[PDB]
Amino acid sequence: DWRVLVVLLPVLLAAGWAVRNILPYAVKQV
Amino acid sequence: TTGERPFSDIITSVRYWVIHSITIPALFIAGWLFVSTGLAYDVFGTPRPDSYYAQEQRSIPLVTDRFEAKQQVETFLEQLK
Amino acid sequence: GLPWYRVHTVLINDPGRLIAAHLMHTALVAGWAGSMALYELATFDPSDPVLNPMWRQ
Amino acid sequence: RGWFDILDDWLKRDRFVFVGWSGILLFPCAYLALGGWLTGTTFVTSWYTHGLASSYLEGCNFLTVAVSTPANSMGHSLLLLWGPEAQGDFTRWCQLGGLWTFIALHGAFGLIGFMLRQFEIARLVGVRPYNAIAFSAPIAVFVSVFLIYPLGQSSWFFAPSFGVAAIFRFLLFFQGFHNWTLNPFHMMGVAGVLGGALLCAIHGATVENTLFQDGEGASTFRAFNPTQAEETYSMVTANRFWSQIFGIAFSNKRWLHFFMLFVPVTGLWMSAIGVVGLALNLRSYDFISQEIRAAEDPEFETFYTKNLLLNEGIRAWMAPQDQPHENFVFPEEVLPRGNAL
Amino acid sequence: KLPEAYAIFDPLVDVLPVIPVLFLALAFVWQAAVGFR
Amino acid sequence: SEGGRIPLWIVATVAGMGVIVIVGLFFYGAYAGLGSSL
Amino acid sequence: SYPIFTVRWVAVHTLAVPTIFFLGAIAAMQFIQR
Amino acid sequence: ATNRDQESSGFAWWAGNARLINLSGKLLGAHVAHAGLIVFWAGAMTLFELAHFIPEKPMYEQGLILIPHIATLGWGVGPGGEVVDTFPFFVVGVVHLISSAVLGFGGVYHAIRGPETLEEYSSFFGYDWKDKNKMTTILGFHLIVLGIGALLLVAKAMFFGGLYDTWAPGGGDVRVITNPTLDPRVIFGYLLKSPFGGEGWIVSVNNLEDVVGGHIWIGLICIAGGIWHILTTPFGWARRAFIWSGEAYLSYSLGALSMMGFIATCFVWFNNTVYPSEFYGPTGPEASQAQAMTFLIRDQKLGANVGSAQGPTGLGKYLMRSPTGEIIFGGETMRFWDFRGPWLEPLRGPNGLDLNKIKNDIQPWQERRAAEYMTHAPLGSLNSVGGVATEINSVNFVSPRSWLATSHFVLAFFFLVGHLWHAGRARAAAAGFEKGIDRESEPVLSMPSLD
Amino acid sequence: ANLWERFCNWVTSTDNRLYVGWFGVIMIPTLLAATICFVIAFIAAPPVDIDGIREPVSGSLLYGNNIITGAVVPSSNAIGLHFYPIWEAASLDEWLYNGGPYQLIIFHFLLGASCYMGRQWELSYRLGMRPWICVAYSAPLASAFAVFLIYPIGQGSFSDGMPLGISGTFNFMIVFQAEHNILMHPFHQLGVAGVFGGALFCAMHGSLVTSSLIRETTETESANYGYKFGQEEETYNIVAAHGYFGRLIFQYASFNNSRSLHFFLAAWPVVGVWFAALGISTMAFNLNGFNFNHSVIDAKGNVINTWADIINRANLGMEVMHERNAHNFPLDLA
Ligand code: CLA
Ligand code: CLA
Ligand code: CLA
Ligand code: CLA
Ligand code: CLA
Ligand SMILES: CC1=C(/C=C/C(C)=C/C=C/C(C)=C/C=C/C=C(C)/C=C/C=C(C)/C=C/C2=C(C)CCCC2(C)C)C(C)(C)CCC1
Ligand SMILES: CC1=C(/C=C/C(C)=C/C=C/C(C)=C/C=C/C=C(C)/C=C/C=C(C)/C=C/C2=C(C)CCCC2(C)C)C(C)(C)CCC1
Ligand SMILES: CC1=C(/C=C/C(C)=C/C=C/C(C)=C/C=C/C=C(C)/C=C/C=C(C)/C=C/C2=C(C)CCCC2(C)C)C(C)(C)CCC1
Ligand SMILES: CC1=C(/C=C/C(C)=C/C=C/C(C)=C/C=C/C=C(C)/C=C/C=C(C)/C=C/C2=C(C)CCCC2(C)C)C(C)(C)CCC1
Ligand code: OEX
Ligand SMILES: [Ca+2]
Ligand SMILES: [Ca+2]
Ligand SMILES: [Cl-]
Ligand SMILES: [Cl-]
Ligand SMILES: [Fe+2]
Ligand SMILES: [Mg+2]
Repeated sequence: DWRVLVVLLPVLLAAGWAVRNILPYAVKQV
Repeated sequence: TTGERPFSDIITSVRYWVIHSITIPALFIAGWLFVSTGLAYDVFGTPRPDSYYAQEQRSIPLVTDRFEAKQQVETFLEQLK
Repeated sequence: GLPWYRVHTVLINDPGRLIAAHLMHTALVAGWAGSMALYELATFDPSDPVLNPMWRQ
Repeated sequence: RGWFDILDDWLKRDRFVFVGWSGILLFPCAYLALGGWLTGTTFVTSWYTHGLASSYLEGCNFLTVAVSTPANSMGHSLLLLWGPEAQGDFTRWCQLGGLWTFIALHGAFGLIGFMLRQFEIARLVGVRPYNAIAFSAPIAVFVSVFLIYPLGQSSWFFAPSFGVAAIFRFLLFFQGFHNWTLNPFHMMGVAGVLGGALLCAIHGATVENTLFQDGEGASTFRAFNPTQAEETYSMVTANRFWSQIFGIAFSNKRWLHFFMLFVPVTGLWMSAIGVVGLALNLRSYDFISQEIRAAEDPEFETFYTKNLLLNEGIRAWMAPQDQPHENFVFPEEVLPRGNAL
Repeated sequence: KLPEAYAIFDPLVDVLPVIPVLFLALAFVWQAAVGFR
Repeated sequence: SEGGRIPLWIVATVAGMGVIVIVGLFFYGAYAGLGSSL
Repeated sequence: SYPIFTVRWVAVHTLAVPTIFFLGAIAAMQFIQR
Repeated sequence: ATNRDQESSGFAWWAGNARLINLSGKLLGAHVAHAGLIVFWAGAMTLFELAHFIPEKPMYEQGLILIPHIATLGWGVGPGGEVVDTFPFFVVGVVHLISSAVLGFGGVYHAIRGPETLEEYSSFFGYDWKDKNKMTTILGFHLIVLGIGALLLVAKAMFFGGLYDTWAPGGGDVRVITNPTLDPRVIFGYLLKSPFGGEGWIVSVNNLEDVVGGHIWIGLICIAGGIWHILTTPFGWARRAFIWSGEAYLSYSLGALSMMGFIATCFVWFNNTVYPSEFYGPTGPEASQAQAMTFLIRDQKLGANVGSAQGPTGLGKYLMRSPTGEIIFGGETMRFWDFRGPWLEPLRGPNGLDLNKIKNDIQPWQERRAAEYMTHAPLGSLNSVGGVATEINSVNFVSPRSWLATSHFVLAFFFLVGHLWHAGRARAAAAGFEKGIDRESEPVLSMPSLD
Repeated sequence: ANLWERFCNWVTSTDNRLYVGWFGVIMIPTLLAATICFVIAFIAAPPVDIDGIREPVSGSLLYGNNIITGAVVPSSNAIGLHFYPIWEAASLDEWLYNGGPYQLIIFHFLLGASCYMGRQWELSYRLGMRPWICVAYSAPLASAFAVFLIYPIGQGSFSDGMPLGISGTFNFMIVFQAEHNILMHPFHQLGVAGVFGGALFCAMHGSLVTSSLIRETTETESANYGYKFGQEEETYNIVAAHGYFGRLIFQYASFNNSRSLHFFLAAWPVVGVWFAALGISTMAFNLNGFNFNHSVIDAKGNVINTWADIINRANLGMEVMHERNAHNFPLDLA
């Protein structure tokens, strides 16, 4: 189903973005 | 205090807004598309404005059997041609 | 003194008297059962189980 | 200090949101009941259970959205997603009203979890568990209205549906069909809730208006210290004031606050008992003497008989759309109506 | 309708009556800026 | 980045205006399309 | 000095994420026509 | 920044305006600026109404409350209240809007740039709340101003076009008032009427002569009183009876405004003279009556004898008696037999509704009017769905009478609440315990026990 | 001291078992009159023609009522908003047939209660208290005014005011739902949040304070004996109660300020009930609850019912049945 990818692409791009930005502090914490 | 950072700190931090000025709109748009693509209708089984009745029918497709309810709803749906 | 809603707490550390009060409760319940059966017997009409069974009465 | 006690250690950490052992039940169930309700009222219909639109997706607003009860044909089915009705189909499940039982059940276990939370936290902090105890009234109301009441009736259909308008309809149905306002247990509930509101109001107002001057501020909130030993308002002045105003007054603070617990809690419990009655149609519907008199005497009229005429109208005019499984067809000529209207 | 010449300002005119309410809201923004001292 | 950079009063104002915008949109929707009775 | 991914963080996001998505959805719904 | 935090002022931010109490310049600013807000809403709301205005629909089908006020003064309307020229509306709106800029300007100036206190600046504009003389002087000024206003209404009515008169012979129309009622018997007679049914106190005024004459009386009385308070200072009994402080005065005015609000509610709900039904739509009584009239007309056209038709209760179906015998409309509208309106009065004789007049004299315009008023009763939903609460969506209508009545009841109420609040506080503060009870001097502790 | 001075001193005396005061001067006779007339009427009043259609409704005990069905019945629809004192009737028999007791009672009561509020101000002043208890009392009073005076004025008859009785009260609520859809009115909704909320917070406050009472007693005695009237020390640990509640929700959702807290306890139910009263008072002028009847429509134009439409059906039942002989024309316009 293409609409699930179309709709949940914004979500996964948000999560990817924030993972990218918070990665060093997350590694430092873990 | 209980150890967590103050919210006053977080929501006034530049970083918070760099992240969330992406993440918040991204979500909003995801929900938007969830409706506009029509996906919502099909996920929750909700009638579109043209799928409540067939063209000349005026009888509500009320579920009347407990165990073959599913087949009832499927039949009600097929009845929209 | 003990508030009215606490008078029975005196049984908490008196097993004998607690047993006595439970005996009295059980007596009252048995007495209820007997009495109730007697009343029902003094009022029950056994002449028609078809259209006047016990649950109608 | 094995795994159990380490786990206990972590569950009871003094963090921003306390978790506790009770959190394990509480948070998933509360979250799923709230999520269920938001999901349903945003996206899910009631076409196939009630012949009603019930979501934002369909054009309803905040007042008219609801997660509606299942079709009467469902009976008292748990209506589990994996059950014999939905058979794992999420969409069909939504269409059959699975969300109702989802929300009711997760909600009930959530209320359990929350009261357990009240116990757990009270035990950790070292206070008496009167808050939990007080919360038993919300529990009685929820269980009697959402669980016992429909379990007495034909099906979950006649449970309240989760929504504003839907609840309003529940009220009106209980008037028309049960004459619920005539019920002395409801009446005690009303006394408990209104007396509760009164006590809330009068106690707050009294404390605020018998305050000691403890600061120089004309805005007098800062003149209080959470650690201070002294009463912040004068119980003696308060006592004389109400004694002279109303005739009687509180003189014991502990009694005052216990009473404040007792009135609304008791009220809600009585209301609960009444609803348990209504589950079996065990109504306080009529006064038999009233009916004998009025049936023999066509000039005898009271507000009691007036309200029953209102009920009769409610029943006849709402039943066919409100109870679609019954397939009521009431021809115009049989509808009860006054002159002209 | 307004005289034809002022037709251009029709959207502006639709918004003006709500402007007083804005002042109330402004009082709060202002207070937030001085920390509700 | 450091906390306190963006003033809390601006954040509150912007957030508030956003709330007013979205509820504004919903009330607009009471008169348009679905639920409008038209 | 401060942690980022706490219990509080979780709770907050389990509520906040679905909320913004839902408001996007409802926003969209305002332009649906029969 | 004098007095702009709680530590210095005593008042928290949410009671912030109480920091203005003895800062006369800034307080002047708040007041002039507020006046600016009011004038602003008047002008803007007027232009908004005018933009949304279709002259061939009744005003009351279009959610208008200010244009009706302008029309009542005779501006912009002709016979029957037909809109003949919108330009006066435009003028009224524009000029209010322009004026609000001036007022807002002075307001903002005095508020955040001008002298914070005025007493060191001008002994004339400065004032002490405790200064009974100056207080009565300012009161005096403003009484003269008010009197002048009332006289402006008189002047409009008598020398500059006149007013709209729904009772004008031949049909409603703008009419010049040439013989205002000056007899104090009539004018204050109104003041001594019961507020109850069939009486209606001052709300009962039903002719423009009494209105103009009333406003003449009020103008003179206000200018007189104003001068009087300029030239005098309160008497002994007055001094002993009142609390003399800013908050006390505010409380008095709040009580008064509450009172006026309730009065205005009843006025717009019952009176159809200064609120012509042509502009505001029918009153409730009016519309209920109108229904009775409508069906009397229908059924009589069908051949019914409405004088002798007996209803189910035994009361007449169309016509019955009032408790004092007058012939009145039947059904529930029996409660509304005190209603009077230009479309019904031609059917009224000395004993009430006249059966001969009803049989022979009902004009088509009367039928029309009754149908209109019956079908525009002031019933409707919060989302402006017209009709009884069970009506289906279709008619977008809530009567201006409802809007005005409900709004002003709310405001009158909250203003009564405000009067209790500020009155009680003024008493306590003047007596010195508004901040609470002195622990070392608790008065009850010095009192003999009740028992 | 002269006689009037003495009299004033007694009237305003802080030492009377029950405070009289100047509001009391008006309060005592009016409330006595309303009380006495109410009791006698409730026991022994004949049937009343409430709707002015010669269809007398029986309210009193002696005429076939019990506590639940009984009422003092509102005055006749024929009277409308006319002032109907005893001396306007030809006889007491007429007075009674037309429901004079009702007007006497609600006028005397409304005056009396307004004075009760004023008297709360007055005593607060005499005792050196802050003055706003009466403002709290303004809310139930306003409600009383709404259902006894304002709604009748709006609707043009005291025959539509609330009946003085239990079942009559229910009659009033049902007809009100039918004609105003009050349930769908946001002010009634705020009123409900006011009383549900007040109940909630009453139980919450009561339970928190009780839960944190300081130990001063043995298990064989009431914990209440641990408090002594007038003691200067607070009788409960507010830090403990705050620790509890704060942890129950989260810290900043709890009150650490007792003054702030009690102010909330006053303001929530008072404001809510204020809106309930304003609801009745504005529905008095037929500005009704939200009407979403037939608001959802499918692509052809078929009506798709919502819960609002079912509410509307119920309202219809009430509408067509209420006062079944009083309407001759198709629209119920008051
Ligand atoms: C009609 C509503 C109204 C008005 C006219 C006022 C007026 C005032 N308030 Mg009050 N206040 C209000 C509502 C109002 N307030 C509300 C709703 C709250 C709760 C949020 C408060 C809480 C409050 C507190 C806590 C305090 C005041 C204070 C003041 C005074 C000084 C303000 C100042 O100098 O700040 C300076 C503000 C600025 C420098 C920003 C600019 C403000 C201007 C007026 C904006 C102009 C906008 C306008 C469109 C310009 C048009 C110009 C055009 C004509 C050319 C002033 C007289 C203060 C006081 O009493 O001091 C003695 C004070 O301490 N207010
Ligand atoms: C002429 C009218 C008038 C005037 C000049 C005053 C003046 C004053 N009042 Mg009073 N008051 C009034 C009417 C008035 N009041 C009314 C009608 C009520 C009944 C509600 C009150 C109840 C009241 C209380 C309980 C208190 C005061 C207080 C005060 C003082 C501080 C006010 C302040 O700074 O608030 C700042 C302004 C705000 C905090 C904003 C209020 C927000 C309101 C409730 C919102 C209303 C909603 C709006 C109408 C519609 C929604 C709009 C929204 C969607 C944007 C000041 C002297 C305080 C005092 O005692 O001083 C000694 C105080 O504690 N007043
Ligand atoms: C409405 C109440 C009001 C009051 C009591 C004051 C009082 C004052 N003003 Mg302020 N001011 C106001 C409104 C007010 N003003 C308005 C609306 C504006 C915008 C124009 C200003 C702009 C303003 C400025 C720029 C200054 C003042 C100054 C002053 C002070 C000197 C006054 C003087 O000597 O003038 C002398 C009086 C005259 C020369 C005659 C005035 C003729 C009037 C305007 C004709 C119209 C009369 C009629 C009744 C108006 C009806 C208006 C109504 C329909 C709304 C004095 C304390 C001065 C000050 O504070 O110095 C530190 C100063 O510099 N005012
Ligand atoms: C803005 C309007 C206003 C205000 C606030 C004042 C204020 C004042 N006036 Mg003034 N006055 C005014 C306009 C005003 N006046 C006008 C227009 C005139 C010309 C008629 C006067 C003629 C006047 C005179 C001759 C006197 C005053 C006096 C006073 C002072 C005491 C009055 C008092 O105690 O009233 C309270 C009222 C009473 C105590 C009267 C009896 C109380 C009963 C119960 C009133 C019941 C009325 C009822 C509720 C209303 C319903 C309607 C009714 C018609 C049936 C006070 C400062 C006195 C003073 O001290 O002068 C220096 C004084 O001797 N005034
Ligand atoms: C005198 C007061 C008043 C009255 C009777 C009216 C009446 C009307 N207005 Mg107007 N208007 C007003 C003031 C008033 N307005 C104000 C202050 C503004 C600026 C916001 C406007 C701007 C305006 C516009 C832009 C429009 C109208 C329109 C209308 C019409 C439709 C009303 C409607 O649907 O409302 C809907 C009802 C509500 C929104 C409910 C409001 C409930 C309030 C908020 C409760 C407040 C309670 C209390 C004050 C709070 C105190 C708190 C407490 C603790 C103390 C109606 C004739 C419309 C029209 O048809 O014009 C032709 C239209 O388009 N008005
Ligand atoms: C001694 C002796 C003897 C004898 C004995 C006897 C004789 C006994 C009896 C007994 C009895 C005879 C008992 C009874 C009992 C009863 C009861 C115990 C009851 C109770 C009741 C109740 C509790 C109820 C309640 C209620 C009511 C009232 C109303 C409704 C609700 C209810 C149900 C709750 C002999 C010889 C044998 C031998 C030995 C010796
Ligand atoms: C069911 C289910 C589930 C779950 C899900 C979930 C969990 C969800 C969630 C969801 C969510 C979580 C959602 C949310 C949403 C939100 C929203 C939608 C909001 C809105 C808001 C608003 C609208 C606001 C309003 C307001 C108010 C309230 C007040 C103030 C003002 C205002 C107006 C702003 C699962 C999968 C397990 C399984 C299946 C079933
Ligand atoms: C003090 C204060 C305050 C307040 C303020 C105020 C309240 C102000 C006001 C102000 C004002 C009150 C202003 C006004 C303005 C106005 C204007 C600026 C206007 C202009 C106009 C125009 C420009 C017009 C135009 C036109 C024409 C001419 C024609 C027609 C059309 C049109 C419209 C286009 C606050 C609270 C913030 C806070 C701080 C303190
Ligand atoms: C315009 C007009 C008119 C007329 C009007 C008039 C002429 C009016 C007058 C009015 C008046 C002439 C008013 C008066 C008022 C008064 C008052 C409102 C009073 C108040 C008082 C007080 C408030 C006091 C109190 C007190 C007491 C009682 C005791 C001691 C303490 C004190 C002082 C606090 C008419 C209708 C013809 C027509 C229409 C138009
Ligand atoms: O009177 Mn008692 O209820 Ca107020 O609507 Mn109309 O009228 Mn009767 O009908 Mn519905
Ligand atoms: Ca289409
Ligand atoms: Ca003077
Ligand atoms: Cl009728
Ligand atoms: Cl009825
Ligand atoms: Fe307390
Ligand atoms: Mg829409």
